[PDB]
Amino acid sequence: QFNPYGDNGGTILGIAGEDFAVLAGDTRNITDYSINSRYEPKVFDCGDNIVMSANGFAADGDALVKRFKNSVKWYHFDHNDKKLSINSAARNIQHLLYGKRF
Amino acid sequence: GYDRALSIFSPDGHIFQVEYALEAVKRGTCAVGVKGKNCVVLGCERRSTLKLQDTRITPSKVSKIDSHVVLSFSGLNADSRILIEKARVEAQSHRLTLEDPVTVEYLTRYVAGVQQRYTQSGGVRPFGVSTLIAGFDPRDDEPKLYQTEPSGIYSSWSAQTIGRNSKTVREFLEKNYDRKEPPATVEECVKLTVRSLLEVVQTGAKNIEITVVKPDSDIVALSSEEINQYVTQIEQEKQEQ
Amino acid sequence: NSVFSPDGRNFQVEYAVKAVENGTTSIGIKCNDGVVFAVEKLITSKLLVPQKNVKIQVVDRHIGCVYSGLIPDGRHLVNRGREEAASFKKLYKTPIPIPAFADRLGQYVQAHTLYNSVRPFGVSTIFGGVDKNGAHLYMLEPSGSYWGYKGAATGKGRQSAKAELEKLVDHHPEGLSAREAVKQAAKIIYLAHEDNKEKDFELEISWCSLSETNGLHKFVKGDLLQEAIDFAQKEIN
Amino acid sequence: MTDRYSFSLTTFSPSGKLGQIDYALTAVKQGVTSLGIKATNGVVIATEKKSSSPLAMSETLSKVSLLTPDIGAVYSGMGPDYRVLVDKSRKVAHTSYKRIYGEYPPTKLLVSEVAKIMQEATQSGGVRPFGVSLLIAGHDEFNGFSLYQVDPSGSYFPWKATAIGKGSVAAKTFLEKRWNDELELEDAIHIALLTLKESVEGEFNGDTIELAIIGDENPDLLGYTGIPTDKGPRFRKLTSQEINDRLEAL
Amino acid sequence: AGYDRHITIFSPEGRLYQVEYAFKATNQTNINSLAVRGKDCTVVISQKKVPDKLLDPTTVSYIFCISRTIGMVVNGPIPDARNAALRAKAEAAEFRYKYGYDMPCDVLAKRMANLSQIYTQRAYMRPLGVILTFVSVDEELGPSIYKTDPAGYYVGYKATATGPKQQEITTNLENHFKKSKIDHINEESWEKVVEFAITHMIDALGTEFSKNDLEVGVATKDKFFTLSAENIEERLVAIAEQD
Amino acid sequence: MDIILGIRVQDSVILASSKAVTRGISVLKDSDDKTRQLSPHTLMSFAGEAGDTVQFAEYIQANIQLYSIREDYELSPQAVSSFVRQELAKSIRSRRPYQVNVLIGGYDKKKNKPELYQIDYLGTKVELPYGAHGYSGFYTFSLLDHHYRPDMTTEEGLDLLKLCVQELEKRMPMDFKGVIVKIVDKDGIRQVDDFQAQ
Amino acid sequence: FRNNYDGDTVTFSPTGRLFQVEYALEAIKQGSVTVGLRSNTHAVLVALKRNADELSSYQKKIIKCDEHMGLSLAGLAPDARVLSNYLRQQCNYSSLVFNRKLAVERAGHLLCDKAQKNTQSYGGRPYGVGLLIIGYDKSGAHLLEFQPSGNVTELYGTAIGARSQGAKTYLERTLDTFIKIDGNPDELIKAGVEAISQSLRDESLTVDNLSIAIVGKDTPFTIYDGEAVAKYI
Amino acid sequence: TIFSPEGRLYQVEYALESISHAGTAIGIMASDGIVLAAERKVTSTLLEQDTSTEKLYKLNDKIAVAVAGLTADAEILINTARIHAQNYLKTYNEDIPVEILVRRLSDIKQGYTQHGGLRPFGVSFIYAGYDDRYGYQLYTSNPSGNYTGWKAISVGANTSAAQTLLQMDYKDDMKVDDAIELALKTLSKTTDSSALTYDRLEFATIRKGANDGEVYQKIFKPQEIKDILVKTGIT
Amino acid sequence: DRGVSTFSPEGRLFQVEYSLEAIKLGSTAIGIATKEGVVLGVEKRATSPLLESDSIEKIVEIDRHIGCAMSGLTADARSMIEHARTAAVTHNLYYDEDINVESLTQSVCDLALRFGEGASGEERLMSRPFGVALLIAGHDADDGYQLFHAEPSGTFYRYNAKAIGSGSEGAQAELLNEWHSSLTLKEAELLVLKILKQVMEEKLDENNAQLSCITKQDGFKIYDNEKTAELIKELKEKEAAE
Repeated sequence: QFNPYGDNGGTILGIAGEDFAVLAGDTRNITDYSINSRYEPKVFDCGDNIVMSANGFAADGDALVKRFKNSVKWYHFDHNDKKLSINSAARNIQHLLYGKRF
Repeated sequence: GYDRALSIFSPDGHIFQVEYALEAVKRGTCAVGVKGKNCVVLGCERRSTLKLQDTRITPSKVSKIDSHVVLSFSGLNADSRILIEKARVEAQSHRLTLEDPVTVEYLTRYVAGVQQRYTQSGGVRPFGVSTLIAGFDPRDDEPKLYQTEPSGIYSSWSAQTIGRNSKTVREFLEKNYDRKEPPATVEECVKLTVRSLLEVVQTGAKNIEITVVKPDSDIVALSSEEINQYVTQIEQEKQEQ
Repeated sequence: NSVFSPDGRNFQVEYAVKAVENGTTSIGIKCNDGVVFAVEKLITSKLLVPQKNVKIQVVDRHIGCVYSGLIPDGRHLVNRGREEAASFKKLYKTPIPIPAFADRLGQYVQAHTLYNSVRPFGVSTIFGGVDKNGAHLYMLEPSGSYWGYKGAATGKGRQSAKAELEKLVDHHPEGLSAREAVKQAAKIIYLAHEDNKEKDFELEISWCSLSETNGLHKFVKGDLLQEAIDFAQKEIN
Repeated sequence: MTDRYSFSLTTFSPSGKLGQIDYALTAVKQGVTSLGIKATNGVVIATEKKSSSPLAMSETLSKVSLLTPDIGAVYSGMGPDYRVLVDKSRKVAHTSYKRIYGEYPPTKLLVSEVAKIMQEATQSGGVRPFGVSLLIAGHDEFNGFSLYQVDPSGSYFPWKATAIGKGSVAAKTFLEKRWNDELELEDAIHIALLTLKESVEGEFNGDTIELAIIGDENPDLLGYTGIPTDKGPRFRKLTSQEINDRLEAL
Repeated sequence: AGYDRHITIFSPEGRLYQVEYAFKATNQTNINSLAVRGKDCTVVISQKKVPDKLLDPTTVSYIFCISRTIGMVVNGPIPDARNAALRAKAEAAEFRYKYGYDMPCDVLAKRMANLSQIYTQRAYMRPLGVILTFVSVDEELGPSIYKTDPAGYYVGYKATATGPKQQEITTNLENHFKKSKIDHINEESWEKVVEFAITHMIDALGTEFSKNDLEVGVATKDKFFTLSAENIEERLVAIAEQD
Repeated sequence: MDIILGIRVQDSVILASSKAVTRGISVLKDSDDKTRQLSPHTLMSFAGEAGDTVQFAEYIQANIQLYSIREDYELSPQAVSSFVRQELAKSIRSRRPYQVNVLIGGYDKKKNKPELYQIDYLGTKVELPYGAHGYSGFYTFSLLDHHYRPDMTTEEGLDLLKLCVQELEKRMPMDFKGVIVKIVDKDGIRQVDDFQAQ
Repeated sequence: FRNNYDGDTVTFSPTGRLFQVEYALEAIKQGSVTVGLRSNTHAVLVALKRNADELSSYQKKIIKCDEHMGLSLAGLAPDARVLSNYLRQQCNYSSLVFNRKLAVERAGHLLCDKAQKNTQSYGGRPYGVGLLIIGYDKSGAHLLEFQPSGNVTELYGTAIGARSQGAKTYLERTLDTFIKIDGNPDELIKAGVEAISQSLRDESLTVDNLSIAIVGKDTPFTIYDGEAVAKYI
Repeated sequence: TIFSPEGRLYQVEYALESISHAGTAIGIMASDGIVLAAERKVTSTLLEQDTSTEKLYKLNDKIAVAVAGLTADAEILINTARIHAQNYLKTYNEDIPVEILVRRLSDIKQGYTQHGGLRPFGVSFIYAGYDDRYGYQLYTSNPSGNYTGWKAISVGANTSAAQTLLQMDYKDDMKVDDAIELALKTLSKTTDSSALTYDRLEFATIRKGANDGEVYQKIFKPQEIKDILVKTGIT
Repeated sequence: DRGVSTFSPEGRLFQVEYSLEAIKLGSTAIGIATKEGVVLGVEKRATSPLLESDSIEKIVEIDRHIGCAMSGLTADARSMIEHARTAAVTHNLYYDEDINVESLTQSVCDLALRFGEGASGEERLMSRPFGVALLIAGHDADDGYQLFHAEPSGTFYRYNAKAIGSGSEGAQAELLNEWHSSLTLKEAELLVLKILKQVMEEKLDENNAQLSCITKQDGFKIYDNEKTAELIKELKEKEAAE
């Protein structure tokens, strides 16, 4: 049967400091025992001083990052260019994910 | 389907269909509501096109919505059924999800909501019905009386009347209802209700009917004879030069 | 619209025609291996970017469309035309024959004279191209009616343009060349501007020729446009 | 695209009339006269085959139609309306009855179903009433023979004998004089042929007259043998030849 | 602005003005047509008038090939004509797919008539301003002519005519059959049936025809085809050397 | 497994319902009331699937209550049970059927009879002198076959149940934490709220 | 002759005119003035905002549509909100699906086709708003004028709203000056501000009065209000 | 379905107006039964009276209606009322109470009065029925969706003359036989014909069926009307 | 007399213009925005002495930071209030923060657009425009204290001060003179009461006039009668010495 999922490897790491935060990841993308790319970045600047990484199934990761970037864009349109705070992003992301609970 | 707009504005800013609905209300038989100290009383009349009727089976004007709230109306009888049915369903649905019977105010807001909605929907006309809704909130003893009209507006009244010649009876009640000293008893409250009805109806023959609502789902209708005891004791009493 | 008047005619369609008669003049010329389309573009203001308000539209890769009347109505029609062309290609693999394309617009336009809830189209549309067996030129009226033409004109200067075309047809029984019809279209557009000349105009020409464009719709730019504008200027002095 | 008249085109006027239904009845008045006569062992429906030019083939026009093997119809008013009512009536005899009960409907019920279709055109949005009046002649095991009239309103009523259309007033009278509850079929055919002679202006022969009977079962009109418990249809269209033979002895 | 003049609802006298105007519309093209039946064929003739010199004459037609066996000629404006043509083609193909044999000429006429009947009864649809003449050699009925109009009416014909001069052409044909005593052109070649059809068109209209003033469709067993100008010229030549 | 018993005596109907509610390895409640009042003279008891059980009961209750107020009249036990049956019968063939078994006990004021109806989740209805749902029936049916008499008093009916409960407390594997008992008669519904430590 | 022929958009007049569309066009005539103009490197919108009271806001007339596009309105503000929102979605569709910024010219075509549907549908109304669309894309700077009739034209500069004729006059004459203001944003804005002046009996455009927008070669569509426009008064 | 400046429903008033021309129907309620009587609109000698029905319809076994107005409009409402009774019976295994079926029919009518843009039904009904909550019941419903209960009532043509006569001769303690007689009397005087013949009449009773403790519906045969017309001195 | 959303030759929507006439017939509502808060005040206007005056809800809470006064056909405002509350609560759900006042107003103005007999949109479920104007007042971190007028046209305007209702022309002129950028909340309260006293067709008491305000620190509070009556006492006194 058709399996809609894959695993592209891939590890990400977030550390928060007093007046800064870092989000890091490896740049390797894999399938089973093969290397697809040695430099495929998966940590993204999404605007509003937010960085994001969705690790695991790369196709799903990309779809999610795309939609959050669009979410940020429409937040600006709908809310008078307001800066999307990190907590507000977090919540908005819960909803993105939970929309696909099934 | 059909959704041609019927309720629309005129150049002076009036919605004529809503307006003519009020005309149908002022066309219907009278209804009066007066709240006492520990009660609320509703009162109606009946017309005279014919009088070979069977009154065991003909719909009374006071309707039970839930065991603790009643609704009376002036206007088109047919329209009123549709509001009564909907109100009754909502009352059950409120118990089912809130685990509490409706407050009188909530039920009113619902019925007024339904009426309002029929003022701004394609291919429907407003209800030619205005209602008085009265009772007591669950586990509460302060009396409640409200009125809705075809526009969807609602509000609470110490006393109020609707329908034909309600102009007259509101005149009476405005002189005779003292905010300070509500009609303190069940008895003296039915008194004011019959008086206010008298000058509109004629005889209290097969026309004047009364309903009393007390706290905790206590609602009783009167008999022709118990009404007559107020008819007799007011006509002869308040006649002296 | 779904209303016949007592003479058998359709008064809403009749009025649509008035909107068309009121529009810019546009023409079509069939030639021995293709078609040529041309149109008058009124210069409302010096502020119009020249060449940058294109009126002629392509359908698929081989059909040209130009129209007079309510421009938005024309654009609506071409959009429908393009779905009609894709639907045909998708199912039948071959690109759509011009006669077939004519009936597709014909039927759609005609549909808008059937119901009282819609208005007819405020355009007459001239269109055509090269298909598997030859060049075809068509004109379609707001009523849905269309026919094949040797030459066609619609708009404010349609009478003077129709007269010019009649001259060409009668004086060229052996057929005209693609190169020639381009210049003649330029002449004819200049000679329909006479009946619309309170404003200045920009000339726009396209063509579809088996030898000159490989049977694909293409715009007449640069040298060949300038050569035509010259030929037209010459035969007015 | 889409329907934009979702309101009734037949409405009550101040006097209480439904205008569009009346106007449909006026349309029926101009219609070519048709009639039905009920015998003790049959029913006859008949009308005139008004030709327009003798180049037209009158046989190709069915004015008298079979609805079921035992039921038939004829009309006055608008031919095209009748034709679509016939097709709906046949289909509904199947969808509402045969596919449920494995037998054809009795006459009153099919008549009821036609009436329903006509009534709905009296009340649905975006339509005019049907401009026909029908005479429906049928037989069923539990009701025997019957004749019904259905009008644009959807009203229907049973008749012993009647006529509708152009010469209806005159012919209803002619029948009143001639109808008794003891008539054999051949007698009703004869009376129908007589009544129809008053209407027609031009030629009066078997090619200008359409006439059908509901009588006995015709086994030879069945198409198959070997199931003794159906003896065929009771509906028969009289042939051009058969009409003429009853005309020479008229 | 009386509603019974704009939508298909009855007038006080039980009339449908839109249908009446739809009929008026059928003569708009100022074209007469006629159809006749031979022994083993059916012929349709219609005037062909190309006023505008800018038109391509080969695209100006009012005759339609509906199926392999059925042909149609329309009296009325071309947009309505084509609408009805596209639909009949659709219905004829659908019939064959569903039922396993070719839609008979009369059944298509009936179906088209019912469709028109609907526009007669429903308010949002205008009738089509056309009269459709259907012709074939039916596999059961032989040479056939069936004709429909904007009222939803349809009937079979021995012969027929349609257009501004409908009445003259009809009585002309009526007269031929009255004398010949039969209901068809007793002629084994279709070429002679065409020649007959053109001849009576000439006599009834009081006009001579060149090859570009006519349009001919012939229906033979299992084909309907239209004639080119040249096959028409050869018919016009033959009538000249006799009449 | 969930004990739902019903016994119809001469002047009344008696319902006994277990008090335990058990998810998995834990008894979460020892005092659950597996019953809804449908009208002053009609009581319904229910067991079955965790969620559906109370939602169905309450949905039935709201409908009967609605009907009551609309007609100022109390439907008969027979009419109530037919409604309940039809609801279950529709349910069984829908996308996700209610998995709820019920006993309906009422007193019919018009006929002056007590009435007991057994209905399973499939919508199988039957009137019975005594009834049970689930495993409990495999014991009580034969016990009542013996000791039951049609003309018993309410007090005798309560002794018959004491026997039924005792037997179930002896031979059923699970601790159902006693029963709540309710009597439906001509007066209505009351709770014999002292049956466990009796 | 002008009587029963202006009921809806689904009706032509005997002259061939669609009156409802003309009346929609009219809502523009009585709208506050706005100006557009472009060189080869930038495009500029200058909108004079209109207040209901001295105590009120001058209501916003410039809406951003993408990083490279936006527009100014005159007429019904809500209609400008519907259309610009549609434009936002279209621009956004071009980005997600194709990784391609939407061509200003295509945005014009899209607006045209949307407006057109409302000139042909029953129980609908034409849009009652004019729009000026500036953009910077792969073929440079662009100004478009949208009319609720569906008509869209590309221009070097223009003006719409009340007394726009004076501003459009001045721009017709200033042509060869402003078209040459390349790589110099502030002289283009100034040329636009100077243009909007020839349309003021009014007063002397003030701080709350004025709204400016610019897009260009290395400048995402940005709006300036109040404080930041003062240096242009 | 729209209001007038005065607050009346145009189409409803005109529907009632329509009904005022229809053949008269009468309902009379007795201690031991109900009588339904209806007059057919100007008929003919050839009109089949045998296999005929048009004014009296059986709804279930305990309920019948008398019709004033458009026959075909009425058959629509009769059939859905027949269905409503059957849904009720299937749901509850008890026959539908008379009032409840009447309220439902009246609610459908009311619908065409408030929404949809379709014309109201041109029908008034007299309901005769029995149930074990109220016994014998007589109801009236008209196009406005209004319903009321009656000891005796008339619908259709000449209800004014009809109502005067019933109000005159009706008394609470009547038996069904007197009610039958009163029904014919009233119709005799209100008719627009020379006299009242049997073929112009429809007749039905809902009785306690002599001996059984059960309820019977009788739709009088042509012969039975002819009989009941003789002993009451009308021949 | 042809359609709902139809244009006049002047280019105005007939039904929208007539809805505004309905609002002119409504009871007066007045909002004043300061830097210590926004004050909303209304005229109750009972149609009879027997009407229980405090059952008149013409100032409503939308969220803790947003409030709303109405004028015109007040029954029409029920679904707008409902929509506003949902918008604000929903926003908090999706974003874990407070909706901006402007955004909330814009959302309500979108609701206002959805009129028309099956009008070509996506879809318009509403047969007419609303017959009620709203004054929307609130605070947010970004643009501070704010006041908005939302007409049934779908248009909304931001105001320092605004009056809607029958006395609006008189009240607006008065607001123009009295309003400056330093009005304190206590002053604003007095001004609303004063301007209401001028334009009320009774004598302004604590039963036929209602005050409310929104402060950042305490949210949206409706003033109870005793607190109003004090300010009314105190206005009469303040306007005696002058």
